[PDB]
Amino acid sequence: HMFEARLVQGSILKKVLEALKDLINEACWDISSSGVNLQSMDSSHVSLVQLTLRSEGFDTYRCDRNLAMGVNLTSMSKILKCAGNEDIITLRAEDNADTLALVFEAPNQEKVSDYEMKLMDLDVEQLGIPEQEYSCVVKMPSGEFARICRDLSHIGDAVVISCAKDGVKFSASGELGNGNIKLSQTEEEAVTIEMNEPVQLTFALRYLNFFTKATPLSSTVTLSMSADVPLVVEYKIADMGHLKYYLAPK
Amino acid sequence: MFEARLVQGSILKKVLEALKDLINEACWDISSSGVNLQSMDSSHVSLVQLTLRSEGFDTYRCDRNLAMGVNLTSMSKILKCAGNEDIITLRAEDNADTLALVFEAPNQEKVSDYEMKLMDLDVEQLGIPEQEYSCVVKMPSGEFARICRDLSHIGDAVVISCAKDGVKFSASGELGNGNIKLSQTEEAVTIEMNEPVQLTFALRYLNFFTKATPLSSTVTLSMSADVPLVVEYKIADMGHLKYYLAPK
Amino acid sequence: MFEARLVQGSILKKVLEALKDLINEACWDISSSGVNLQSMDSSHVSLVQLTLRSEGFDTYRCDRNLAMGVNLTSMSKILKCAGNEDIITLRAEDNADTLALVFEAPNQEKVSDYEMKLMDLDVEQLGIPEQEYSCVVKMPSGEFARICRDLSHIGDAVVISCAKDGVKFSASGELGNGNIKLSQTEAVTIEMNEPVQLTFALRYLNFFTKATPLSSTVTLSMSADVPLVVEYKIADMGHLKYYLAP
DNA sequence: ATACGATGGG
DNA sequence: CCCATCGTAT
Repeated sequence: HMFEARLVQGSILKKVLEALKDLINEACWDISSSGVNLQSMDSSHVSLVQLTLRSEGFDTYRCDRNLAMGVNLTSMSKILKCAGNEDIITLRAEDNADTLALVFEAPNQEKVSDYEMKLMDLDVEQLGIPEQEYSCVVKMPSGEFARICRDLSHIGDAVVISCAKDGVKFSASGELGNGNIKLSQTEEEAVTIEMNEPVQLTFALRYLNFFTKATPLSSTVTLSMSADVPLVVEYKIADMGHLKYYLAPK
Repeated sequence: MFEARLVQGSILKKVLEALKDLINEACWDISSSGVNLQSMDSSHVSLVQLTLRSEGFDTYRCDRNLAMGVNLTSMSKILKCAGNEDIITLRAEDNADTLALVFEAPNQEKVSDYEMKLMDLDVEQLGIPEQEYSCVVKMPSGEFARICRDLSHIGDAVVISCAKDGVKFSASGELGNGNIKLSQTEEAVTIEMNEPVQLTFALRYLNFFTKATPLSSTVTLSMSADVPLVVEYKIADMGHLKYYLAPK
Repeated sequence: MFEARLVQGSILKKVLEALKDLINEACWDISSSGVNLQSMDSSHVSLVQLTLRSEGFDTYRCDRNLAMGVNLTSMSKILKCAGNEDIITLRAEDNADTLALVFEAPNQEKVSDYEMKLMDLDVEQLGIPEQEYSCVVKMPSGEFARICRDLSHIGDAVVISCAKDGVKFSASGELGNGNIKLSQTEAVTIEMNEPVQLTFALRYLNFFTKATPLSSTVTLSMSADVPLVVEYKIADMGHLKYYLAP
């Protein structure tokens, strides 16, 4: 018995690994019928990323037994750089032994590449992210959000996000002076705030600017905040699932 | 208060890109006629002079003349947080030692506000009189930038020789000797010459000057014996940027 | 004097990009038939052979044969001062040690003139005589460049295996094993008399693929116990061949 | 941290 | 064929 998943849009998988490799190097892929789930904290335990790819998003998905694949994300991103952006990527793992096979098929079907990747024995054991609801939920174009985080990183190392019914404000402050970006509430080009209470948290731009490498996956990003609680930045992945990143304040 | 609104914020970004490599600190001389800036490079080899007329701005209010001392490095960094289509507004209030930059998104949902510490600085030069020059070459700026880049791969100095018909640029080094000869033709070369001239300049400086290239599709070289070269970039309905380089 | 005018100067810029990484010094063999150049890499693993026929030039005059010794690094730097649409003219006078390059702008206002110091260097890489090979693979050059780049991320050597239907490229290292299998098919063409399996160093193949801009195809010719020939044809002038020993 | 060249995309 | 972005090299 074996795991095998075929993905006609191989570029999603290349984008997902770009969005993770800077933050994590090693992660356990939790493969099952429901699909692929991945959850890891950054080397420093400051942030946690959680990937969901549903079975239905794949063109073909067979999972005979659940597996816990430990994968070096650096290696896998390297192996994915040998996939053309228009290739059909297929992942295959046989329930015994320790190797993931990647197969990149050329649309023409004259070139077929076949990589075998050494898995890791990494003993993940990771917590439960429950459903939860937050004081302010900002929804905004991801490129705007990326740009905001890049700009303010030129002023300071920390950004102070302040949210109110009408608008969210991002601020940084350093040797050059102070910056202050104030978004107001407005195929995905407008800002939307759903807020129950107001909130003002401060985060490190270094981490937010890792999160924004997910930007190619999604035209929108969702920020959820509540006091003394990690920020959730979420990128929906087409009709497959999501990528969330949690960052603790201060 | 001083306040100037500029709908084409990308000019101001470009102006600061063209200066920051050459100067780090400069006193903006703000008045009703407009903004003037004039300053030598760190080594006093070259002098740059910026003119932005009041009428080039979309709004310009100058209650009292000021001398704003601004760190160009800091201001360029702050301008990198402006989108190329943003409306930039500069605002400085009598008394305060802080320049406000405000970048407004065309959509008008995102508005950025930066506040920049000013420096205490005085309007560091007067000079650069009106004169008429022996040879005035007018040429596509990208051609001129390319010429200065190419010859910098041969030598450290370029010898510019001008005659009625044409100007010639030459350099010489370890690899050999290069020689670009332009003939008289914002896509063509034009020479207005009263006398001929042959001056030698350092390419290191000319290659700073060419960072102004984005401001203008043409550049004007004015030359006369024993006198600094003027390289001028006219700015889209606002004014100019001139750089003076002494021969050698 | 020697004098050759080339309306498509970008070929000569490309030819020097394709050689400078592999060789730094080479003797240009100028003659009536045209320009020939032949030289081994610094470590004598590989030999490159350039052919530019007299008929490919827009003008070609060679009064007597010369052996111009040229620093390819210097000449590439000088060629970087040529616009991609310029007319390049090479001129050498029999008893001078200087090559003149002249770049004319299509407009003909901008004319650049460079003079380049020649070197006094011998000439013999012994070349390779023409032969017929067991497997000849013909394929898009950018595919071949990509293949060589990809597998260089897995291993340092590639094992090229050819059969009537298809060729396979394989590499193997710390990350694991890769394996690209092309089938005969813009398109891949195999002419094979016998099957062939040789192993080459990717370090070298990846220098060879700097010729890629010269040609939309590349030809690999192989036979046992004999160097691989990778050939790039040059637009109506000739070719660039690189031989790598297994 | 900054400035230039080379590359890929439009 | 030009530009902008990345990567490098100072």
